[PDB]
Amino acid sequence: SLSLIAAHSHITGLGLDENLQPRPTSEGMVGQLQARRAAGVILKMVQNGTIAGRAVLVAGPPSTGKTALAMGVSQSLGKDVPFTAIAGSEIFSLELSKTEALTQAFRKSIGIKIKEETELIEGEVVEIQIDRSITGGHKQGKLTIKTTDMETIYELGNKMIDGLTKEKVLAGDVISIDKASGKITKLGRSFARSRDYDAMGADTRFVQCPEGELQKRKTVVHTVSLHEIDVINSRTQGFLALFTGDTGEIRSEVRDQINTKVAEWKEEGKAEIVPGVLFIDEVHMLDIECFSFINRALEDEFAPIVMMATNRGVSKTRGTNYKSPHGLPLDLLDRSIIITTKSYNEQEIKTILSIRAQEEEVELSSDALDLLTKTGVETSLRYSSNLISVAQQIAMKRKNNTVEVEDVKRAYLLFLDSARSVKYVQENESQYIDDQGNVQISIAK
Amino acid sequence: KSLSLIAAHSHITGLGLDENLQPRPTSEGMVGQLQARRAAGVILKMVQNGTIAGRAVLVAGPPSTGKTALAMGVSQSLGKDVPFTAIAGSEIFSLELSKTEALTQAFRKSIGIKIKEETELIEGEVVEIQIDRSITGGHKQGKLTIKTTDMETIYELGNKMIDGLTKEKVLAGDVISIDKASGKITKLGRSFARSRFVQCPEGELQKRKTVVHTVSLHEIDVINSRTQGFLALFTGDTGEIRSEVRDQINTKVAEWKEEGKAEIVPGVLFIDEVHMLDIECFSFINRALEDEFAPIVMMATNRGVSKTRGTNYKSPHGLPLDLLDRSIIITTKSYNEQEIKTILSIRAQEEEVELSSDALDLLTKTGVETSLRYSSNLISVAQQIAMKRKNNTVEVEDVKRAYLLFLDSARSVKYVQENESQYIDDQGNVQISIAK
Amino acid sequence: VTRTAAHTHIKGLGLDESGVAKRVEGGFVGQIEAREACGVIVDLIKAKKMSGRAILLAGGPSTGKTALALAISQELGPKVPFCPLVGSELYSVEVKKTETLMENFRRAIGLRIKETKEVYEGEVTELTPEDAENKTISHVIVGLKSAKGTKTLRLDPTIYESIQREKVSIGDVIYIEANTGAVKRVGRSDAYATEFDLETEEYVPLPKGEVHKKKEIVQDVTLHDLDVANARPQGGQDVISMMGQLLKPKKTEITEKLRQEVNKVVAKYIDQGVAELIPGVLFIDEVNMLDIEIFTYLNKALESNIAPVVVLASNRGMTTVRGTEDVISPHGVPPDLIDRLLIVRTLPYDKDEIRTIIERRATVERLQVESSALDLLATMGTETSLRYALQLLAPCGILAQTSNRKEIVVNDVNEAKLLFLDAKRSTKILETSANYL
Amino acid sequence: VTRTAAHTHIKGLGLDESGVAKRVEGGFVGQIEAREACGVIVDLIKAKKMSGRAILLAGGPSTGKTALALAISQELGPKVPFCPLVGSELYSVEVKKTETLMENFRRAIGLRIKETKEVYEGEVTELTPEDAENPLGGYGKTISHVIVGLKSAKGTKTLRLDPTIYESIQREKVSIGDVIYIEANTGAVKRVGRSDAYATEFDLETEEYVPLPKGEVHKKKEIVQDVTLHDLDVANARPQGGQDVISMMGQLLKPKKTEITEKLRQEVNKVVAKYIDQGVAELIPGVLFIDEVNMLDIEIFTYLNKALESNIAPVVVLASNRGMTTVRGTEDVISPHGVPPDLIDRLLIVRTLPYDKDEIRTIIERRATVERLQVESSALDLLATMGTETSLRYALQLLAPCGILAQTSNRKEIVVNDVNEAKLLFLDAKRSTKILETSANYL
Amino acid sequence: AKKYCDVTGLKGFYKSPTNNIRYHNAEIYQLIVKPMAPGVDQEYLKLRGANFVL
Ligand SMILES: Nc1ncnc2c1ncn2[C@@H]1O[C@H](COP(=O)(O)OP(=O)(O)O)[C@@H](O)[C@H]1O
Ligand SMILES: Nc1ncnc2c1ncn2[C@@H]1O[C@H](COP(=O)(O)OP(=O)(O)O)[C@@H](O)[C@H]1O
Ligand SMILES: Nc1ncnc2c1ncn2[C@@H]1O[C@H](COP(=O)(O)OP(=O)(O)O)[C@@H](O)[C@H]1O
Ligand SMILES: Nc1ncnc2c1ncn2[C@@H]1O[C@H](COP(=O)(O)OP(=O)(O)O)[C@@H](O)[C@H]1O
Repeated sequence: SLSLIAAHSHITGLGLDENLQPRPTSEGMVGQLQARRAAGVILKMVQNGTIAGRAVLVAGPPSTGKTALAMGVSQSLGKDVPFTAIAGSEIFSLELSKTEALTQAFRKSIGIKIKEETELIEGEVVEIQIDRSITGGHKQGKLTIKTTDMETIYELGNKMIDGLTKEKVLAGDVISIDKASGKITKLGRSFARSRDYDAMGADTRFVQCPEGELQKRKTVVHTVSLHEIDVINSRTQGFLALFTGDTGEIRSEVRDQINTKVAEWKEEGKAEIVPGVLFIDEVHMLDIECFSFINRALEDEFAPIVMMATNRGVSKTRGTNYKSPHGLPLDLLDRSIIITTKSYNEQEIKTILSIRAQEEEVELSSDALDLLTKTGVETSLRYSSNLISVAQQIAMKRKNNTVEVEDVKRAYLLFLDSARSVKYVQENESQYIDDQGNVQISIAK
Repeated sequence: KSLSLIAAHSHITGLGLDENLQPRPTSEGMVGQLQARRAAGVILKMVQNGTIAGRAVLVAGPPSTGKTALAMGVSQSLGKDVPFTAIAGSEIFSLELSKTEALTQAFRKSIGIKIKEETELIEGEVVEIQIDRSITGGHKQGKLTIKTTDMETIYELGNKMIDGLTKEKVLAGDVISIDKASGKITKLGRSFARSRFVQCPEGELQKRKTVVHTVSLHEIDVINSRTQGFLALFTGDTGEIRSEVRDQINTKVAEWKEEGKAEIVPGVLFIDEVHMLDIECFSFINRALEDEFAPIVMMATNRGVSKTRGTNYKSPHGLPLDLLDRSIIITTKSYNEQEIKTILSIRAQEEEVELSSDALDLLTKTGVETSLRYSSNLISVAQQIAMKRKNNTVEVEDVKRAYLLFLDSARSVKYVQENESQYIDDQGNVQISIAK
Repeated sequence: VTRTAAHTHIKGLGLDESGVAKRVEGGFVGQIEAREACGVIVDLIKAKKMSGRAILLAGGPSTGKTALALAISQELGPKVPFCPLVGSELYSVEVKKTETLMENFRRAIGLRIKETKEVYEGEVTELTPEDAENKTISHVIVGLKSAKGTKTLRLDPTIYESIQREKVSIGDVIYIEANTGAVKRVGRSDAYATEFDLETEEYVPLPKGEVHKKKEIVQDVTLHDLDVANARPQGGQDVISMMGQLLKPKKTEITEKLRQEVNKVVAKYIDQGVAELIPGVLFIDEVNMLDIEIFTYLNKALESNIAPVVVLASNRGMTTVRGTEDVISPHGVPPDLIDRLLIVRTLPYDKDEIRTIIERRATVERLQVESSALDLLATMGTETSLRYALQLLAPCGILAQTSNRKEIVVNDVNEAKLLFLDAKRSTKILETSANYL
Repeated sequence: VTRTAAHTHIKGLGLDESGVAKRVEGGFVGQIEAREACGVIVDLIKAKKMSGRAILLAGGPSTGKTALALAISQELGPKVPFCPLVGSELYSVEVKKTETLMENFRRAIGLRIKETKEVYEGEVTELTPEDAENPLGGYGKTISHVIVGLKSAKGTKTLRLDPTIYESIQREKVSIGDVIYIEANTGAVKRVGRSDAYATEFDLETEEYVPLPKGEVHKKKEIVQDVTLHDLDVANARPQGGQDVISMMGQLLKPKKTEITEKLRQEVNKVVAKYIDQGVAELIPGVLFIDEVNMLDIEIFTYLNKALESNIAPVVVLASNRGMTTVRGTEDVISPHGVPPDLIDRLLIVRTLPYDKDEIRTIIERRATVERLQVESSALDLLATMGTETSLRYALQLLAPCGILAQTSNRKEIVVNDVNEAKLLFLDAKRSTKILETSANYL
Repeated sequence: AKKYCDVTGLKGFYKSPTNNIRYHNAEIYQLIVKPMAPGVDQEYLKLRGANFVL
């Protein structure tokens, strides 16, 4: 509901068959048959979950669909599987080192599934009668919990009374108590007992009285990443650092102890390891120290599958003074397999543009689609994809529903691409600030 | 008054200008620089009008020509309760603040909010205090007899008055002041009882007092930031105040001006050595001058076609051309013999240095051949040499002795270049041996 | 008397109902094509459908890129969020620059929440706490009274705790918010002002209006406000603390888990109809000051599902990108980001629209300029720069006012040109002189 | 007997009443014009009138610039605040370098204050609290007042303390029979210790035993205190000394330098000017000495240009061995002594000249007499030739190995063989460099 | 009860310690309360019902 239409919202996964053969147009993915087949092979390895630490480099020219292929892999991966999509610039931080940030990105992409059984008694409290013991030990209580339908009486122990007096629950408060584990919550105050007070308190919350059965059974599946366990065991109250982010370079011995405990919890069967994918978009923006740490960190058994994206040619590696293919050193490319994405022809440009126009609910005419395809082949895919929405707004300002040739031509005239802007800058270089800072603001001499 | 020894700009009491903004040749401690002083008077009238926001001016010229003197004259002619924030260019390179955040704090320290309020005060001379204790101490009663030069009254005190008078112990004969609503008692001091000493105050006790507060926008930003107390106004650990707090402060200040409960006092942000900022600070200044709640920024620099910090190219005044497009430049010129002589005479008159006419001529010749600051520094050491010989007047020989003992820049350069083997050069080579 | 900034005279884009830019309308003159492009952009923003759209305003200095950005801001209205920013502001010494960019991204997505404000104001007449133990009070009966009458309320022990926090006794005018539960003691009434001749009590009048007052308000928050509301290393934002806490809270890298939880809570409140989502504009002036790492994170963050419309400004040409060594790119923006941008070209001006800009700035600043003085100012603007005349307009008015004239004459313009220099004359003085000017 | 350092032999500038310099007095040899200029500067500091006066000591290595700064500090006396500093010390990882420079500027300005202290001192006889009637309200404390009885010599009185003062009492662990000392200015309590009126041989906590304090309880005593402006600034920036919880928790936090604002400094200046106007405090301006001023970069020099123009800035003296050198932090700014010409224009350069053979010889003689060594005349002449040939500092620092080799062979005198053996054992920089140039495996 | 000035009938901010008359401000105190003869305070207190002389 909150999500708007983004650049990759039309992709619902890799458009493959059961034989890992890509369809020409399926699930929002058009073309790139070799790349989609290779990504389908990658997805199966993640789904097998029996091998660890493979580095996959998605390489190609820009606007060819490396990030589109990564989002297709993430959508085909399904839910409750840890997919961590980060950029290469996020590793450089201020209170975390680059290796520690890479370790946190690695351990956020592999988790454990844990099954929980809850016997929840949810209802409004009618009366709490406390049997006051003479010695004070084993304080018996009588809880009158009540739903819309029906109401029982529960016996309450001393720690139950201490938990129900630690948080302030009174008559008319909606609480649910777990029978197996004794978990305590306070959902708030019932709406039936809401008008008795003229002004509500600071922490007073109003919730509806639950209906149906008083006690309900539910099975809850929790997917907890390894980084979550690291942050929890790093501090006394570590759950705040899961959200505020000031974890602060978790020491190694916590990580080895957590790895050994995850192994023994696996061997006794109360949790199961779910591996996932860590996707580093624009991986060329990383230091050589980051690349060396990636090279050593891919060899652990608790390591996810690493998909890296690069649009660089033979470029200078960051942190050094020599050039390298993909902006990556040769020992990183040694422990990697490369998926190459190619450019699109006119039919693939037209199909992707039609899919993006259908996603944004824009009614493109045939001549407007042909003009946008010609502009996409001439300039770029992303220029025509950005031109579609402003042409839609131009046509809507003209009191028209569908777009025509004139709306696309007006959007082409109003908004420039890279080559036209380069030509306009190079024709009048005195009006812009040079690399030496020189400029001519004066219009006459 | 406050703490003030004799400084470099102590003689400047403002801009020596007429009602038609015409500079007098010698007035208010400032001589020379007629066009620069008239331009500074125009900028002062822009500040005093208060209807023009975010104007950047650049005071540029040779060293020892009076750019900082012009800024001090503008600051002295501005008056009280108008915020003048003078900072150097190196002050915004902080370890706990970003440079744009430090520039934001310097910008918003120069815009004040003027609020007038009324308070009922009871300032009087205590005749006597009686308090009758109870059997146990549950209730305390008392009578406070106070007086002024005109009036004399007795008050039946409550419990909180008794507790606030026993704490901060008031005896008979004390002139005190009481704020009734806040319950604060300030002992102004002992009265004229022979048995500190302050006279008995005038009559009409419980008087309305109008207090006019000028609070800078940075202080309200620190206050409204709920994670920042006002102790960060003194400790300095404000720590990157968020932008949304500043937007709430701007909207509240605009609605206070619309409601008439407060006024806006624009001020001057002076940046000495503005070439020491880098290019990102120049871009931030270029955008931040467009705010409605932005002061008038005076910038001083002496560099000429220098390399801009953060870049690799050279720009005029060390400033990029988009910043110089947003600014009007005031140019200061050098001084002749007569202006140097008048400045040296003013500096001697300030430091209570009595010197002869030929000593003044010798100091003027030194300040023409060498520099104005070298002669102005030589004045005080020549005076010390004069009182070493038990002489109350600085003669020619005292100036000659001070010139012999203390060197200028050119003599130090020549004496270094004649004996360059004895010093450490760029390569770290030195011959500490004196023979062979 | 209102102050005047550099962009005060501009009130909007000056377009008609058909989107065609009127030549002189809305504080603008000329620049019709970029104004129409910005009108298409604000129509796209008002559609409230797209995310991550990016437009770059490219043109020379003093051509109106920031003018068009603030014109977009007035065309959208104060309801739509607008985050103006400099590329230099992203370099923070407390948190990393990509986190600052993502925080400014979340600052441009807002929420409207309709809410009620109900206030009980007046003097406490009765304060009777009913205990009904089961030590612990059951409730408290509080009788408030103003000049229009009295009213009795039943309050829970939390509000009784807040009342006893404020040292509220019988006879004190107090303030109670029914929804929040906040209790503020205004002070003692003047009916009890003569119990003692002198006491520390602050005696305030009885409220002239009713005890109970109810009204409707709207809360305009952002997603960054809700992000920093529940991401505090040291909590306690609810308690009113004039003095600071003992440990200074520092800006931290907010994880994506808090962003997803905040998004889930916001979507749950939107699906109930309580809150309304308003996408807004993040404007970055001088985008050439961004590091290449910030450009890479901008490339990653423009593909988010909740990203706002980003408007970038630059005045450079074929320039090396900051943080690189040999990447010559247009406007200082790398070509991977440029492929995601839509470029709006900003043209220079000629003499006539420079003259109308000068006369519009003179009319807004309430200065009377004679016609030949206006022609001299326009000629100086064509010769030196437009901003030189726009900044010399006010010294001309001051020099006219000191001569007891309300009309700016040609001699005032000559005197202001003599007193204040432009960049070219100061550069000539710099080049001719030898000893550092 | 006494431990000696490089500048132990110097007692002062050694000038006459007319300011002229005797050739060998005050531990100084030579540098007559430099000593006279330093005496003029010392008289300028003793005038206590000017602000921001800055001189530069310029010369080669081992010429006596730090010697002249120490002589200035010795001639001014211990009351005048002298702040020695290195240019490298301003680079701090906790706070910016300009704040460190301003902190040293405020540290070089001193204040002498007469302070009246209200004191309740005496032996605790009874200590009974009065409990609150509702202890668990959450708004007050468990007690309301505390009655404490104190007796001094010829006097006994009782005090009713509020719970804050009793909290300060009980944090000192005060019991019955303890002589204590309550300072009413801050609420601070000093526990002097057990009274000697009882038995003092049955304790296990190595406590001290004190008599009853003389005079009455509740005295008013006058203390002369010497502080600096930086002490007031750092006390107000990090508040400790009150009994409120902010002061007490700020006692326990880790101290860290902060950027003290101009508002706090102006408020401190206002309070100090009020102290002066009541005639209770006097201002003593002092000296900030910066040796190796070449280590400062261009930002510290730029801030120094502004900071020297203040009306409270001290007298700043600088030292540098550099000649025509580039300024640190710049690329092409060649400047004399590594100091930019904007600061040089605000300076007064005091030149320092190298020494001759006989001056080096008597400097070696004075360093031998201050280290309690006996040197023969021929060995002293060989030490003088070695000092003129290699370096003065090498000849001064070879005296202690000569004394070690002399006391090894059971002699008090230093013979020529001892200084020859010390020349053979220890090398100067030139002979070491000659070994470096004629070696293969990078000696 | 609200305290009033004994002669002018306005707000009585102050009470004179000698004759126990509550007055309004300085001018009434200097022109009426201070030059008040003995035997004139009794009527002013009697109008308020505080005539202590029986
Ligand atoms: N195979 C594809 N199917 C559908 N859309 C695609 C495909 N490849 C690219 N696109 C579209 O092109 C745009 C840019 O592609 P992108 O994933 O950014 O390529 P790269 O990551 O190589 O720059 C995306 O918004 C995406 O919608
Ligand atoms: N026109 C003037 N009138 C009086 N004093 C001046 C004037 N110009 C300069 N001075 C004095 O000369 C000294 C050095 O000038 P300064 O303000 O430092 O110039 P700059 O800042 O350009 O180096 C200052 O102490 C200043 O008071
Ligand atoms: N077309 C225009 N009509 C009216 N005023 C304009 C126009 N273009 C620019 N201005 C004015 O010129 C001033 C400087 O322009 P600005 O937008 O700052 O240039 P830049 O695009 O380099 O930021 C602004 O105050 C603006 O009000
Ligand atoms: N005029 C002098 N008389 C006596 N001793 C001196 C004299 N000048 C220098 N010295 C000695 O020479 C040594 C070097 O002096 P110092 O000032 O530390 O070096 P620099 O001059 O390089 O700063 C010091 O230990 C000092 O005792």
